Amino acid sequence: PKIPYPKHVWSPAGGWYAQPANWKQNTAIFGLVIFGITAMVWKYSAEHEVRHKMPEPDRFYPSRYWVKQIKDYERAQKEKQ
Amino acid sequence: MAGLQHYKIAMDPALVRLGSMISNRYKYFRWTKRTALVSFMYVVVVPSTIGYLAYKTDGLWDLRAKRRGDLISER
Amino acid sequence: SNRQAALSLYRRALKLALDWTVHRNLWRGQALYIRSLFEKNRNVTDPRLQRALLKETEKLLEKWKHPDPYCPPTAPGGSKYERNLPVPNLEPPPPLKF
Amino acid sequence: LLRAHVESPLGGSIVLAAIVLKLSLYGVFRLILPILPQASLNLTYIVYAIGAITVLYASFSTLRTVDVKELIAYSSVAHAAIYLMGVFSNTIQGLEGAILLGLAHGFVSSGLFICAGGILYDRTGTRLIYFFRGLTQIMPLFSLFFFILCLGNAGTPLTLNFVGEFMSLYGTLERLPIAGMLASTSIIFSAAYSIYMYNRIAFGGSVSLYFIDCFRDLTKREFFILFTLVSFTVILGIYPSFVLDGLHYNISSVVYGIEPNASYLT
Amino acid sequence: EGLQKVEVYERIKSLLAGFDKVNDPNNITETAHFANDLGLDSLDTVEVVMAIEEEFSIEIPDKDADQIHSVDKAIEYILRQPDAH
Amino acid sequence: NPPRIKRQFRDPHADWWDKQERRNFGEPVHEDHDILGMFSPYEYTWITPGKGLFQIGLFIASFLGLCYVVKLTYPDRVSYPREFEGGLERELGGAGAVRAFLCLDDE
Amino acid sequence: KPNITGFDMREFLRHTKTPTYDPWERHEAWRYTGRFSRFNRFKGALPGFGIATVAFTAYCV
Amino acid sequence: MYLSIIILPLLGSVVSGFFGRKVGVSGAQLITCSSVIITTILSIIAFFEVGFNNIPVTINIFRWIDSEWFIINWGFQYDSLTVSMLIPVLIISSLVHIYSISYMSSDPHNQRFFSYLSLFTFMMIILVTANNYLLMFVGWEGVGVCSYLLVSFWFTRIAANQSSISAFLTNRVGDCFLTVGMFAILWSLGNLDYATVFSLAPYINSNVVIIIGICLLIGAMAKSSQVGLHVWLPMAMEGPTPVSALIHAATMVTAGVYLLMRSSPLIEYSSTVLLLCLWLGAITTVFSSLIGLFQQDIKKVIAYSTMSQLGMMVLSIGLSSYNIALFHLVNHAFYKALLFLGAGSVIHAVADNQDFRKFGGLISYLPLTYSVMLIASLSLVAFPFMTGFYSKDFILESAYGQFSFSGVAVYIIATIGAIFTTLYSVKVLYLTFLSNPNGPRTYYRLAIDNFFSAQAIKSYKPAHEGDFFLTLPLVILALFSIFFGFITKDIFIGLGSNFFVDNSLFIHPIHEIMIDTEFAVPVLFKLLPFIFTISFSVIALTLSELLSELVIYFKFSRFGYNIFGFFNQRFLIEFFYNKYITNLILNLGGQITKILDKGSIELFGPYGLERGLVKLSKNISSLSTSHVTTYALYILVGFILYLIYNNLLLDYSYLLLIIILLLLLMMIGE
Ligand SMILES: CCCCCCCCCCC(CCCCCCCCCC)(CO[C@H]1O[C@@H](CO)[C@H](O[C@@H]2O[C@@H](CO)[C@H](O)[C@@H](O)[C@@H]2O)[C@@H](O)[C@@H]1O)CO[C@H]1O[C@@H](CO)[C@H](O[C@@H]2O[C@@H](CO)[C@H](O)[C@@H](O)[C@@H]2O)[C@@H](O)[C@H]1O
Ligand SMILES: CCCCCCCCCCCCCCCCCC(=O)OC[C@H](COP(=O)([O-])OCC[N+](C)(C)C)OC(=O)CCCCCCCCCCCCCCCCC
Ligand SMILES: *P(=O)(O)OCC(C)(C)[C@H](O)C(=O)NCCC(=O)NCCSC(=O)CCCCCCCCCCCCC
Repeated sequence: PKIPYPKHVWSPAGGWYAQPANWKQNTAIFGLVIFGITAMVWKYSAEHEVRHKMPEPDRFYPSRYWVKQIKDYERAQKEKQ
Repeated sequence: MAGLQHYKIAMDPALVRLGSMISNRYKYFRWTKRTALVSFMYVVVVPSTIGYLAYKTDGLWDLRAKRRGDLISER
Repeated sequence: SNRQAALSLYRRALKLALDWTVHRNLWRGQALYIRSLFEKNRNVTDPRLQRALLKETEKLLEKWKHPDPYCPPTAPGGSKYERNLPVPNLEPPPPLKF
Repeated sequence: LLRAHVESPLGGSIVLAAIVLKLSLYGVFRLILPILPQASLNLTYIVYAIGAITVLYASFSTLRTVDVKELIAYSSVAHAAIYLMGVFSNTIQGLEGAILLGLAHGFVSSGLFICAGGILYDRTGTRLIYFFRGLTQIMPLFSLFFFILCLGNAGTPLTLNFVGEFMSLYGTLERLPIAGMLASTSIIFSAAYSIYMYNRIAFGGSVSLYFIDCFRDLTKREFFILFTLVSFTVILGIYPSFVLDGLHYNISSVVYGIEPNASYLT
Repeated sequence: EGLQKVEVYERIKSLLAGFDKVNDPNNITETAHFANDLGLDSLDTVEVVMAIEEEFSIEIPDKDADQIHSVDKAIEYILRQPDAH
Repeated sequence: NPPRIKRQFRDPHADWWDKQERRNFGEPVHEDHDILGMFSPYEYTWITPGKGLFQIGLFIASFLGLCYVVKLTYPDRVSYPREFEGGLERELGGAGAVRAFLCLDDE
Repeated sequence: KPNITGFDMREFLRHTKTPTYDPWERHEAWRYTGRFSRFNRFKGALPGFGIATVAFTAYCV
Repeated sequence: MYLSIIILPLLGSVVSGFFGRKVGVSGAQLITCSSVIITTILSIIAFFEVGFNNIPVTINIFRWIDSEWFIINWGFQYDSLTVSMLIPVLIISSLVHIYSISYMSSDPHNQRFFSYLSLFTFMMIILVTANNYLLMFVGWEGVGVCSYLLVSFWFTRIAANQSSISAFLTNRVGDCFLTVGMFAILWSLGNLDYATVFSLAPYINSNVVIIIGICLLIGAMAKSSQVGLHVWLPMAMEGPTPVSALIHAATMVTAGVYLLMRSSPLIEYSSTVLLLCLWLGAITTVFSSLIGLFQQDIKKVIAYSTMSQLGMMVLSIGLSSYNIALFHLVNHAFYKALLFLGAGSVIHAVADNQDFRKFGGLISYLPLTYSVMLIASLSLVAFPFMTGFYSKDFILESAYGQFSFSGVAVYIIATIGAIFTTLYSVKVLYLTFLSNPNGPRTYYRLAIDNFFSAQAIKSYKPAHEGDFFLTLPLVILALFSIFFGFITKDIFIGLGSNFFVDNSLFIHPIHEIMIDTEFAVPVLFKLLPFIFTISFSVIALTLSELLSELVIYFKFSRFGYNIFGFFNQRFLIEFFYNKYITNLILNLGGQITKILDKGSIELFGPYGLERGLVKLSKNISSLSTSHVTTYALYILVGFILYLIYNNLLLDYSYLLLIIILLLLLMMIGE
């Protein structure tokens, strides 16, 4: 069974067995908001990170695909001979 | 009872009476051997002890930029 | 009085034995021994010695008390006790301004 | 203070604890530091013994105080001991931390007086702790702000209260180590009475059986004065530079002392 | 939802049938009595009360135990207590 | 004042007005009521303090006996300490810092 | 000295065993029968041991 | 990505908590689990970037506290230790979010619970990613606040209120010592960023290193529940089960261990702190191992087994063996979380009973639960070639491998602890699964055997296993408990392994013992734990289910009864702490409030003044009789007194004495 509770108590986290009929729609918006903020944080990180050694060309280092410090180094290192 | 109307509370007379005793207890303090000893210990002894220790260790130590080959002691 | 207490002390004697003896089959032999002791004193009727007989048994259960007796989860002192207690009053508050 | 801060109306209490306690602190920066430097340095051990005694004694009595508004009033005494010890530290961080703690105390004590003298008191007509229990069940918005305020009172990081307590305590420690170590014990005891008082009111069982009527939660008014006060302590707890940057240069002028190879330049 | 009348009686029925101190398993009914209908002594009742509490995983307090002198009385106590499993 | 009894010693199964606090509504309270109810430091009743002090001491005494046996019988080091050319002196921070074993006194 | 009550601690342990006859015997008999016999209870104490042993033997050739 | 690891669990937490009404139960679970799983993948990617390629990453965003010499930033450093710590923390948090979807399905407050679960993960990440001591302290308090909220989650229960206060206050005792140590670092070095402290550590005054080291050791003791400040962690078992697995067994209990390993470049230059670490870890091992064998609750046994493994880490840290301390921390987090989640399966299966005395059977009822609980247990007892084997056993021979009396002594101490680990490990599995059913019919009554007639469609409840979300984490953690230690030992141990050359861990060459551990340790002492493990398991399994009266004979002896009670009562520490510390403080406050503030201070203050001055005022006013003849005499006596004072050139002190005397008389009535 499930416990009884007052229906007049308003709580930001939902209360007792709270699930709105439109929970998927609301979850979609919030997840979209989460992606948007996360992407902004990702953009900040990829520009403001600092390294003192760069990865080797043949090694699995996916950050090489977005981090400004490594992208500049790889582009400059391609000018050889 | 105090300006705005508040909610109905089962005001328990024993608990209310205990609350009244706490507000009025100052009216019944007396000097006895026990109360004088406790009051002297808390007001004189312990503070004067911290005061004496703070006095005697004032300026004794400094940590700033102390290396090996040096002492924390200054005095 | 002097009958409820003895019957109360019988349950406590069996519960304590099972508290210390976790194995039920070993406890079963223990349980009949304790009961057999109660039968040996069923014929006592003198109040002067009856209450003395009850005093000694309580001291015995003190001497052999378990440090952590078993409690069912919902019993007081049990793990699930008071876990998700409902609000005592389910009526909406009366209309007041604050 | 234990009388006036409790018997006062709520607006009087906020003004009395947020601004009126700060007068003696700002007064130290005008009346003692620049013009009595030698007496201040020679007497710091007397100031520190009193400030150390105040931190312990007030903390223990706060733990045994049964009037909710008197408990918030007594915790003001313990916090003011730390800013008083920071103001006599004769170090930059202790002096800035004292001002930071003074300000953080103003937001937190205002919020805790609103929670007790304005939300509990208006609803029940009583200030005795024995009648409150399990308020979270019916007042979730109150319990959320009340808890955040009780973390501020305990000097939890992300509040301006941690930044002020840490800087004040560091300066007191560096000036006189035994006094700072005793004063540091406030990190244990402020948590004790803040968490104890929070648990007994918001938690600690189901809703108190002394309540005949149910209680409404925070009104919009109560929400937005608590939210505003909680906003200031948290924003300044994360970026305290908003006050420190305007403090550094002027507070340099009240420090007393010299470095040997830095002084008397030619 | 919760406990039903059929469940408790059947569980109690098998409990008392497993007690050899009952005079006759055919004398076991919903409104049976321990003292006369079943023939149980003071000690046997304390043992059965222990059994009822063990099967339903509940603690029966001493004041309530005195009231349970019948199979019907036991069923009512079990139905009243929400915790019984 | 009533007897200064912690309410955890009251009967849970009594018909209390307040089951959680094991209190009836108007019964007289002690002046230490705030620290005598259910939400208060639990009173542990397994051993009296003197006996408990004794049992804690026995464990310490038994523990120190093991150390003495170990001190009498623990093997000597079975390898000469490893040496480092130069004592790694520069890479450990120079003469201002701590260095490694290098042709020093034996041990 | 014997107690006023007839409780002997030495005899208590001597009776700590499975009784020859017990008025509750049939009520508690299920705790030791087929599903809860010694063999059935300890039959799968090491779940995959037989399969691993057979596979290991086939690997060792 | 490196910032995205930090903020993603925080974002989910605020949606689950502050917008639960919007997303509901399912939305909250989808957002939090999603936000933790995505963070876990980025952590695995980070472990390759930073650890395998040895590229540390620095990130600073904005300054936090800027005062003259102290500049503390919101700044994060990823190094080999950082990504090593993030692997257990993120994986176990992802599997505990998933497990909770099923475990708390019937709880009325799912949104708040999952918000707390995600907020804890964010504070743990802050704690290990921060590049300075104070920002770590934020996550240090962050996890403490989250721990208090999760222990008190069922807040209408009084005992869970007492436990939450214990965890908050006990950890705050260690917080006070960590703060003074930070104050000592600030005082000596001018700030508390890691690079500065670790670059200057070899040169600072050796007594300063001791003060800082001891200070941060005491803080580590509280968070990692070592014998001094341990009592909170067993009481923390009052929270819901997935909290115990995540917070109090795998991640937050390891923050103290993390503090010492991150501080290894400093505390390596203090043999005093190392030696105190060494013995403190050994005491904690035997102390908890003894206690756990005499526990009746399954979560309490598992909590004391966590305390004994955390002691093994601190022991290892005391042998300057931080890499082996880190290896055990990661490995233990996997299989100890498995035990907690497997225990949660049992507690669900038998309607929340937690007492060994009511288990039994269940071997055919919970076969999957038994298997993983057996797999986890062999990892805990360091059975050969299990995951726990590669960490714990190396710690033991390393203690011997340091050919010193302390090193030999701790080896023996930790060996006895290993003996009782096997004992209570046997106690759990046997009393839950292998023994005869000590619980009631309901647990074992199956529909296959006919028992009911009309209530046949329902009313059986036969104590079955859980659903997919309940069982999937068990299978995953079972695999880590078997192969992960073997797969990864060369990283953490190796022999000359250079995984931590970013100086995450510093080992001074004079503190090296690993060569002697590999070659100088005799084979007998290397396999001694396994001989003891394989025999006391036989001894324990024979004592039950075959003997079973001998232990009873011991229990009902006065010697055994006292031994049983002492260890069941946890060395009586909670008894003596409550009596002479907690109640001592409460009585001090009682005296201060009653005899001083509402007492002597009132009488030697305002209230005494009010009493006396009213009396003095009324006695002086009695002289005003309005009798004109009396006033005439008053004027006359005043006249003569003025004449005397001036004519005789009286000492002014006499006049003041006379006035005081007159007040004295007017104090007295009549
Ligand atoms: C959590 C604590 C954990 C445990 C900590 C242990 C730390 C151990 C260091 C203890 C320490 C640091 C205190 C700094 C505190 C700073 C703030 C506090 C912390 C802020 C976070 C306190 O030492 C002070 O103590 C004072 C008295 O207490 C003494 O001053 C006076 O004492 C009395 C008259 O002498 C008066 O009565 C008293 O009035 C005075 O004042 C002095 O001894 C000294 O000033 C320094 O100890 C030092 O003592 C000296 C003498 O041996 C040692 O020198 C040795 O001398 C050679 C022959 O002698 C030896 O051949 C050689 O070996 C070595 O050269 C040092 O090597 C060092 O050991
Ligand atoms: C330090 C000051 C605060 C700074 C941080 C400010 C918040 C930042 C975001 C925190 C994560 C999101 C929290 C979601 C809120 C939790 C769920 C909720 O809504 O509670 C209402 C719930 C409503 O719960 P409900 O939804 O289950 O409703 C039914 C439950 N009853 C019966 C109660 C109505 O109220 C409560 O039950 C608990 C009351 C206390 C709330 C606890 C505070 C949570 C935030 C903790 C702050 C963390 C500080 C970090 C430490 C500092 C670092 C050093
Ligand atoms: P029904 O007629 O069957 O029962 C009649 C009863 C027995 C209820 C009456 O009370 C009666 O006729 N007896 C009079 C009261 C009386 O004298 N009672 C005697 C039995 S109780 C008593 O005092 C003796 C108890 C002895 C057995 C227990 C001793 C303690 C054992 C502890 C072991 C714990 C585990 C180690």
